[PDB]
Amino acid sequence: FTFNEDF
Amino acid sequence: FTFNEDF
Amino acid sequence: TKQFSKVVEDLYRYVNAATGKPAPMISDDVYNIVMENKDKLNSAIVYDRDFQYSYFGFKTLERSYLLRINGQVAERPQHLIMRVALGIHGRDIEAALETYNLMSLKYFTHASPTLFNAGTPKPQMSSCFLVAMKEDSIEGIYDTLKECALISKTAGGIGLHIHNIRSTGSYIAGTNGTSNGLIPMIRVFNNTARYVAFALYLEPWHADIFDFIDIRKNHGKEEIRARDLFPALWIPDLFMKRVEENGTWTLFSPTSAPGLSDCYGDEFEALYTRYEKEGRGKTIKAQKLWYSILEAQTETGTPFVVYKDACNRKSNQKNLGVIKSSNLCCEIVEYSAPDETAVCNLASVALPAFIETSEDGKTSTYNFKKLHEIAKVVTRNLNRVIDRNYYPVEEARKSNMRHRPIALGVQGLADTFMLLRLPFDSEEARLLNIQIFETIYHASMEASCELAQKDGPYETFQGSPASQGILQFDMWDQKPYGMWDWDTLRKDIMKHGVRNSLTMAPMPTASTSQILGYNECFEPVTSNMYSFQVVNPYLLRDLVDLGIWDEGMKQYLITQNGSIQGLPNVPQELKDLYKTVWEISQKTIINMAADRSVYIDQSHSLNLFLRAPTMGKLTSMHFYGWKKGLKTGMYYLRTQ
Amino acid sequence: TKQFSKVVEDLYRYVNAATGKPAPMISDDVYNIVMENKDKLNSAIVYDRDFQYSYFGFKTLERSYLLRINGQVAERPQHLIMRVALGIHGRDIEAALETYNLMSLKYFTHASPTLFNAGTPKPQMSSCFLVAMKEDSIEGIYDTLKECALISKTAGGIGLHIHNIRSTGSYIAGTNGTSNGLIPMIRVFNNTARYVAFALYLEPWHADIFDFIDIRKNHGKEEIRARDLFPALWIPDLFMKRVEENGTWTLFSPTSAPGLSDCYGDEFEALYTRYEKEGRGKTIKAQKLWYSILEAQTETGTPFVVYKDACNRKSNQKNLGVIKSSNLCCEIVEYSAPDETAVCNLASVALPAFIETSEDGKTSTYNFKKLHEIAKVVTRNLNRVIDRNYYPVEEARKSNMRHRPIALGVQGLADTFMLLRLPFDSEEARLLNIQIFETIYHASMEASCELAQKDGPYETFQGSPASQGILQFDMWDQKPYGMWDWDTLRKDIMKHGVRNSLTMAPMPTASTSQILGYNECFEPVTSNMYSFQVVNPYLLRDLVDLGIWDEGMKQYLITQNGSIQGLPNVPQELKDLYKTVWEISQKTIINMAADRSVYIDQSHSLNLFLRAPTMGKLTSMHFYGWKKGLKTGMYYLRTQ
Ligand SMILES: Cc1cn([C@H]2C[C@H](O)[C@@H](COP(=O)(O)OP(=O)(O)OP(=O)(O)O)O2)c(=O)[nH]c1=O
Ligand SMILES: Cc1cn([C@H]2C[C@H](O)[C@@H](COP(=O)(O)OP(=O)(O)OP(=O)(O)O)O2)c(=O)[nH]c1=O
Ligand SMILES: [Mg+2]
Ligand SMILES: [Mg+2]
Repeated sequence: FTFNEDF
Repeated sequence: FTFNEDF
Repeated sequence: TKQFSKVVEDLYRYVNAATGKPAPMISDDVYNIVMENKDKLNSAIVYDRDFQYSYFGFKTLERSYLLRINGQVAERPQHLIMRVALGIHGRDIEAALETYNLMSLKYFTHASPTLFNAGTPKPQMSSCFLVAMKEDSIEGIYDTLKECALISKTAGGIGLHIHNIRSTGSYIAGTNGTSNGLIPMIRVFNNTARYVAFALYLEPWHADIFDFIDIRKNHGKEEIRARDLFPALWIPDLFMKRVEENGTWTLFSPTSAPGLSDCYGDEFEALYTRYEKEGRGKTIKAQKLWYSILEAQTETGTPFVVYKDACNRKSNQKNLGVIKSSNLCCEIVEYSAPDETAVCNLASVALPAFIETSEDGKTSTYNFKKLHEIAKVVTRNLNRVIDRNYYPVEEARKSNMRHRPIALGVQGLADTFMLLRLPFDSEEARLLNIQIFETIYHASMEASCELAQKDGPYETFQGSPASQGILQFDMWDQKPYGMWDWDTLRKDIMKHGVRNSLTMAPMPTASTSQILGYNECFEPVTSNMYSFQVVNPYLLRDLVDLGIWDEGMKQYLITQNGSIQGLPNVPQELKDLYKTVWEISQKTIINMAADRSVYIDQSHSLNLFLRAPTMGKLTSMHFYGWKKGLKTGMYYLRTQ
Repeated sequence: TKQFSKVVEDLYRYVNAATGKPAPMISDDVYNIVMENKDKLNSAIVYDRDFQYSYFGFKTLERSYLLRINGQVAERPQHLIMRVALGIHGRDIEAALETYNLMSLKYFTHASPTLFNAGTPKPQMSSCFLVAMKEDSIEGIYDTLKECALISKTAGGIGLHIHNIRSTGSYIAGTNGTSNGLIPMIRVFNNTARYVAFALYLEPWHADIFDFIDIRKNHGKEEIRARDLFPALWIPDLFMKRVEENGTWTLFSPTSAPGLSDCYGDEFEALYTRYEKEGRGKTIKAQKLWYSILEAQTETGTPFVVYKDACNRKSNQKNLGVIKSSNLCCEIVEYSAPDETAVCNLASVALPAFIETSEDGKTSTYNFKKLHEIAKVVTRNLNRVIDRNYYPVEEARKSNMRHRPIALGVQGLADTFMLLRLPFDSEEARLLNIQIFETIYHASMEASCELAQKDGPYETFQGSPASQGILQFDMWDQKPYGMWDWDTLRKDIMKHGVRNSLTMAPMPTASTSQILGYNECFEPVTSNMYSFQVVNPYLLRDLVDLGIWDEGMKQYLITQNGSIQGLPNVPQELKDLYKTVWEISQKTIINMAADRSVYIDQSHSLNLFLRAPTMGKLTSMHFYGWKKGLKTGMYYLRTQ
């Protein structure tokens, strides 16, 4: 799981 | 309706 | 373990290993009793009586009745029986020991909940409850719901009457909305039953009646059904009249026509009639509803039919107020109110235990004196149960303590007739039926009078029919068959009272008759073949005494509905004697039910069986029971 | 009728013709007030203000808000408003008349239930209730159920927390059986909701959590669903940590790990941690549950996400005990207990009513002084509502009277930004957002302090953060933006108290924003086209001022999601200004929510919008709000 992204 | 029969 | 006191030790010290909580299987009370009397108790048990059962009868105890440790049976049958005996009698060791012997020898037994729960820490020994809907409000509905939820934590059936809830479309103050009526509210109780059986009682003048009687229909019109609960009709005589004479019937919301369920007979007729003329409801043809009833019964076996006026006019509890339902199985006729939930205190006498073969030859007789005696013992047991019982709700404690009603039943009637070589439909079966129910009524009322002398009459005795010398058969305007001295009994009752408001209610015995190896209650045999492979043992012996039993018989008897009519190597006396219930006229069944009913305090569960059902046969079968003065016109319709 | 006092006459004397019951639409109280003041009241009304609405806005009042006689509208909008004004203020005619003017001019409004019910005989003016599950027992569950049924007779939402009900398989004393867990019990409440919305609150360490979060899944695995109710997670920080660091999470039954929902922050962490080491529960990978959460949200929009520790650490109601849920819409953060059911007392300030175009040209300014003023009026209204409200259950009366919490909200934020020509995502929109919420907080707390001087502080004021000078932004460790004098306010508060435990909770405005013709609450526009056929009026005027609007535009704007990016005859300043909510970074949405939240007493309903959703975007969007210190991480996930 990826915490730190473009949303 | 029929009241008085062979049952 | 072969030692009662030791299995009591184990059951009492049981600890739930998964959780570390001590989980005692025996009450402090009953444990202290066993220990202080361990030698007398332990050496009273006759372990030889464990083999005095059948295979499927022992397996019923093993599968569901005998207490278990780590899913392993911890009680032998004699232990269970001695536990029940002590659970009932407590400190009265000699009473306990008698019940032990009489139960172990199989003269009588107690209802399932007694057998499960007697002598345990929450000893809920009663079969069922009759709940009043508390009030036509969210408050009342949800208080009633809570109570039914509380009752279902320790199980046993519920009969609930809802004549007072306003029907679909009815006005509600402070809202644009109208009531959803009964069905939606029934679905709330259904769901609670599922979360934590239910019988529902309604008078046929209620405006949601058409939907109510189809509660169990298969074809699922979505959220208008509720399969799980049983509808039962609470039928006023006026209804049956109107159907017979082909006139009209008016549907009311109890808020537009209040009080209908709070009167009966002529006072109902007057009040119903006035409401009809004030145009308070919706008129239809009586026979339209009638038609819909019989369609529902033909298809589902329900609704049950219990005659309101017969129940109330012929109840010794009539000084209490108006009785508004029966119970799950249609034998209990006991008063209920928002604060009084009627309780069923049940036990069955084993009728075949009294057959005696005396002075050589084929001659067997029936010991009515020993029957009278055992019925006296059970009456006393049942009174002990009132007092030592754990009540799940206060309404139920208040009811039982105040009026102390009892319900003695029977099992093995058919067995009795067959062992004595009497066809169910014979003049001799008809007389024995009358005599048995007479002695059981006489004995229970005699024992109850003895009790009233010791401890006083029940609180509501004064002003009751029994206190004015009116006994049950009197209310049927009959003279008792007269095997027992009624004059002397009636005299003692008026002088001393009885301890019990009510005494008799032959019920469905079900699993307590499977254990003792007898046919259900007062019914005939549904088949001469049950389940595996077991033929009627009385039939089986007769076919072996003609040497005709083999495999070219077991096939036949299977693929033939367990019937023996139309077997060529079989004597006529046998055919007569082993008629299936499909083969006995239902007129004879209703006649015999009418005979015993003069001796029945409450009612009895009359299952009816129609081979080739038509709307005309069913109508006739209903009106026949109704003109016979039956309280319970019909429990289930079994068919096909 | 064109006369307020006359329509009050008609509504008061209304009789239900079908039944003959007098069915008054007005309270005795408010009727006596109208009559004793009929001239002042009647001539205060400006009927010209009925045309100060829109078509779809007037039709919302007409369809559902204005009182009706025989299904015929009986109130004009000015009558409804004057009724609400009097319903709120009673005898305080000058307060009533002010509310009349300010509401009729559209500076603010009141929540739906106020508009329906103000000045009627059962004046239930509050939006929602936060119910505690009373106890882990049939008794407690059925007492709670009754209460929820009572609350639903007069409607308004329910937030219910169930952290204390033991999970599937849990042991029950006196029975062979184990608990069914939560889902079956949820189905009981669902059914009651159907019979008479519901949000359900749970901590993610509860052993039935996986089933709980799928409550709304489409693929119907029979009786394990309950579509009707909304699941909301009450998430402890430890949960989010464990997910982030990819470690373990332990599932407990509250009976094997008691007290978890009665502490928060470090005390929770310590107690949770000790329970995990005592092997009291079942360990899995934190990310397994996380994964299941986001699947449920992606598919159903639920469960909602509200951060337990943020809510409790930053609540002025922390002296009461631990707050165990929010409400239906995820803005209320108020304490509840078995005997205290928290109430939502809601009203919204219309933000665009304060835009002023002053000293010629294109220059419009924002009147913060008039905003401060109107927020003061609404705060006082809301206090009047606490006292004059009809409480459906006693738990709710006890809660509201004891802590007096209030919830001021807003509507037309997006409208405000667009009229002032500010892109939602601009530095100027970011500053105006901060300033508005600062003035509304300052004004509500100032008015509430005034009230405390008149009538005393609320009963639980002492020992509260506010009484120690700790105001909301202090608990976020920030300095207030400083348009208003906080030193003087804080000084007066510590000296005099406040009348209200809480003041702010920007909510879903929904149908009260449709009437005034503004966009829902603090959200941007979901489309520049709603419904028929209505384009964003601010957009519409700009396309008409470029002369490009026609039918070769109405088509486009329809089959294009109401978006204007990628239209060639459209200036860049317009595209920036009319971004759809799908077109605004959700990072900007969360940043702006974090800005205003330092001024929010309670929480606010943060709907989130993901265009091309992935498990990674959603995870990031969650952790972003969580590290921002948000109380409500997410109301609904809207998608696609
Ligand atoms: C509130 C409500 C009541 N009912 C039913 C339940 C009861 O049978 C009946 C009465 O509800 P009550 O709770 O008694 O409503 P009330 O106090 O307003 O009574 P009244 O109309 O006399 O003023 O209506 C519904 O079917 N749905 C509902 O939503
Ligand atoms: C009786 C019953 C309880 N329950 C649930 C409801 C509650 O969450 C929980 C406890 O029920 P309780 O009514 O508290 O049962 P109890 O008094 O015997 O409690 P205990 O086990 O501690 O002695 O079990 C069911 O799920 N199904 C049931 O049939
Ligand atoms: Mg009422
Ligand atoms: Mg308990």
